[PDB]
Amino acid sequence: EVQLVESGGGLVQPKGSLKLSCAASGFTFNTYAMNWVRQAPGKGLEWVARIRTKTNNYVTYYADSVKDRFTISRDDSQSMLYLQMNNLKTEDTAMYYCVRHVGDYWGQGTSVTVSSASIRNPQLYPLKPCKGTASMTLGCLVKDYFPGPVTVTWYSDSLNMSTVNFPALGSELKVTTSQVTSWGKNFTCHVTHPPSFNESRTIL
Amino acid sequence: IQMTQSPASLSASVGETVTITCRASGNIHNYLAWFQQKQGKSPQLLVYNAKTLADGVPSRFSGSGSGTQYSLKINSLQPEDFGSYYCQHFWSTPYTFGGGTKLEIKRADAAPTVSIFPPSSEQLTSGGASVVCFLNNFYPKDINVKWKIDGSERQNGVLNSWTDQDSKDSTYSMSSTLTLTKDEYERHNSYTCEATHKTSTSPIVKSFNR
Repeated sequence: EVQLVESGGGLVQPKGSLKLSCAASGFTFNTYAMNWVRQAPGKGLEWVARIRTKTNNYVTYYADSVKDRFTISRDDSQSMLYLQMNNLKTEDTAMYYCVRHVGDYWGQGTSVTVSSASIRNPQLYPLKPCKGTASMTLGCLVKDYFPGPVTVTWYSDSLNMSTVNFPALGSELKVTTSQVTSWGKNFTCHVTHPPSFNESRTIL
Repeated sequence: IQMTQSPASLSASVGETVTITCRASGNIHNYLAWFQQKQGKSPQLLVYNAKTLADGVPSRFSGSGSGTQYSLKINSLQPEDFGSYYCQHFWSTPYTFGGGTKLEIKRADAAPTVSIFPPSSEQLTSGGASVVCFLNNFYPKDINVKWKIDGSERQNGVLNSWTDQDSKDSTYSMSSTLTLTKDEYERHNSYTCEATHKTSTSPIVKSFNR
């Protein structure tokens, strides 16, 4: 029942600004102490900020890494938590999760990339076996995509299906593939890049 | 107060009990919490206040410890407990996290299934060509994939990625892509995917332009 939606994250050039919103629902907002937590592209987690309740007069604690650069804030009226990031360094490139108290409930997270390069929307290619070598498998390819993450989901006519999403291999221009196992006539992979790339290609 | 966690990587089969320890810089007074984070998913709380379990967390996830050192014992390891585990304290600001522990579900070794997929025409018109080979349902994770073009090893440019262990089978899966220019694709007519683990003979899948 308790849900936490994070929004407003994406590509932000260094020495810039970005604002992150954690829209909460399913519990009393003004009674809990809200924290933020980030995680590097492949490294471990890290605590960034915390905001206490109105009874504690909105006490805020920041980590020494973003001490003077970040600014947390909350609005218990609309039940949303905000984190304002200023003077963004390249090291801050991470995925940010908003969490409640000691971590009872976490969010889906939103990816923030601090880079000087430009968003290159993905180039999705179909992958099918050569005719005459029909097999119980298929897949799609997502080449030259920056920045993460790519939302690749599969829609097929056969009820039973098996889909496996592979990790994105890249640091400057990423690439990811995704396989499907024919279990149980056509299929399509819907790729979705954060700067509005709602595109898909079908294989039959 | 910073936290150090041990071990960094553990591997035990289904049913064997494991014990991850987490040390601290000082006395955090039972303000620690354990999280399980599966790959590409949000973390989930396991144990809070050193030993108190959380709702929905099964009873096999016994927490333990006191003072400046804490531990986490998982008896009867289920195949759905793969992933990394973190320890965080809440005594003093800043609330430092832990290093992490990659828990691999050890399983009986299995040979891979190799399927090779030829480059699409749309990519060929774009000026490049990438051949993708999918290896699924294999254990262990360590595998040697060598791409051969007309009988010549071409490991110069390849992008390999490993999926997380399947929740039930505890099996790994991998994708290997060979990216080359269109001029190179027309020059050579034979392309093969070779994977070497378990049995020395390499499960291979080849293709030709025609």
